[PDB]
Parts: sequence; C-alpha cells; structure tokens
Amino acid sequence: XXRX
Amino acid sequence: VKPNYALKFTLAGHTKAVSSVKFSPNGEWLASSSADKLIKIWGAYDGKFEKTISGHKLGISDVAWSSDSNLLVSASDDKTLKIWDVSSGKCLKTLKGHSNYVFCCNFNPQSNLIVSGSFDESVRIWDVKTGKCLKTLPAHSDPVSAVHFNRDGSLIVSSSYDGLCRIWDTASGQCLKTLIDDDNPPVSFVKFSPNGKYILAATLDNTLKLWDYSKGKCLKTYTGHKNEKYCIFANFSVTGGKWIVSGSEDNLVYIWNLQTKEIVQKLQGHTDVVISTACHPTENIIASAALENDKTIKLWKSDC
Repeated sequence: XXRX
Repeated sequence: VKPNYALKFTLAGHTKAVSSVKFSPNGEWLASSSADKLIKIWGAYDGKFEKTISGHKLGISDVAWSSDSNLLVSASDDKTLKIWDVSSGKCLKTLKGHSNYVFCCNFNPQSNLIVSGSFDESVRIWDVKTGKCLKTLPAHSDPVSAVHFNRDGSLIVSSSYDGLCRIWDTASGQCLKTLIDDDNPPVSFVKFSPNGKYILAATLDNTLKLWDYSKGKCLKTYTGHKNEKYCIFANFSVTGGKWIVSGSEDNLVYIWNLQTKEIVQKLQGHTDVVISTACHPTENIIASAALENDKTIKLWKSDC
C-alpha cells in the first residue's frame, strides 16, 4: 506495500 | 544556525522496496519495513544488520516501537497488525479486524495500546496484552494515512486522503476537533509535537503545515520538496537544532528552519524517492529509506  | 549532515552509512539487504523506518526510543536500533514482507533491524550506531523479523503474509506498510523498547508493531497489506517481541524476534499477538490493508500504526506513550489506520477508513484501538480490538472509529470517508497519540496518550490525530485531520478522544471514542480551513488537499501524514500543542501535517500539494489545534489554525507552512504521489513521513528534530525533516519525490531529504520556514539543508545520494525519515532520540542522526530503485537506508550525522 500500500504506502510504496 | 544551520546543520551539516554527513552520509555515514548506507545499508541494504532489502529485496523489495522500503516503506517505513523508525528509531527505537533507546537510541540503539533502527527498525525497517518493506514490500518484502519483512522487518530488518540495524545497529543505529554501527549501521550493522542485526536480525530479520518475518511471518507477515504481505507487504508491511509501517512499523513503530514500544516505549520500553521491548516490542514492534507492524501494519501490513495482509489485513493485520503484528506485535513482535524484538528480543527473540518472534510474533506475540496478531491483531485482526480490518476490511483492508493496515497502513499506519503507533503505540500510545504508556504503550499498553495501539492505534491503527486502515484502507477501510477506520482507526481502531488495540489492547497490547489481550490483543482484542477495543474500539473502532469510522474516522473518514477515505483511507487513513496516519495515526498518532499525544504526549500523554489522551488524543489520537489521524489524517486521510479526504483532506481531513480528525483528533480523537482515546477513552471515549469521540471526535474532538477537525482541521479543515479552506484548501482541501489530501493529507498524507500527521503527528502531534513533543510538546503536544501543535500537530504537523503533510499534504499532496507539496506542502508541510503546522497547526495549533486547540486554536484550530495553521501557523507556518514549508515548501520546495516534491510530495504529490507518496505519503511520506514527516519528523520533528529536537536534538541539536530544531528542524522539520521530510523525505521527497525528487530524491532528497529536506530540512527546514522550524521558525523561518525556509530550507536549511538538503541531502543527496539517494537514487530514488524518499518515503521515510526518522531522527535519533539522543544524538543527531537522520535515517532515510528509498523506493525500489534504491532499496537502501542511508544514515546521517550532524554537529548541530
């Protein structure tokens, strides 16, 4: 990974 | 008056891209999470790889330390959070309860509880002993980019792509304040300040804003870094000088004068975007991690  | 940061160590061992890096409160270790489903631990001083922590089913988006520097909490794409006894390296409890990915996690100061942001747009609260989910807040109309407590642990700020910053009452579950005030950019990070009275917010308009929430208004704003796509951590630097420290999508680490709002120094040598930064509790060290065209955590020391 989501966040990446 | 201005810090000089020197690259000291570059560390790699991470297969897929890195998501977060946070320093342990004892100023010894650095913990890191990555799309490789793993948590790797590095000597903060020596820069040396210490151990792998794994057993998550999917990519870990975030991780944070407990206060007693006993434990790690990791939020993953697998719908779950894990609580790791960092000494052994083994998972204690696994916390289940989300519709979707778990994006962000932080321990409360007192460290008996955990707050978790999720792509199901809930902020949930978790008892570190039992492991059961205490309360669940339908915080936003949108996925949660961050969650944090305040100095005492009474308050939980959270941010979201919907543009909102909601501050919550830890014991009740009630939303107390909301930070809106024109704009309406997506908000990719928040943490309360150490003195707790101001809360910091990252936005996808390439902005960084500080807020006095009691008064419900922005004070100062910092620019020049590129933040459009990624939700990129934002730090307070309390140690030598008093700074704002953030990653950037132009591959630089940005440091602003907290008062004068313009940039004191930027760090290079990162071959990709910077998703996460962290400051040492005691000495002056920035750690930074970058996305898959880099896969390295760089370590930086200064005299101020």
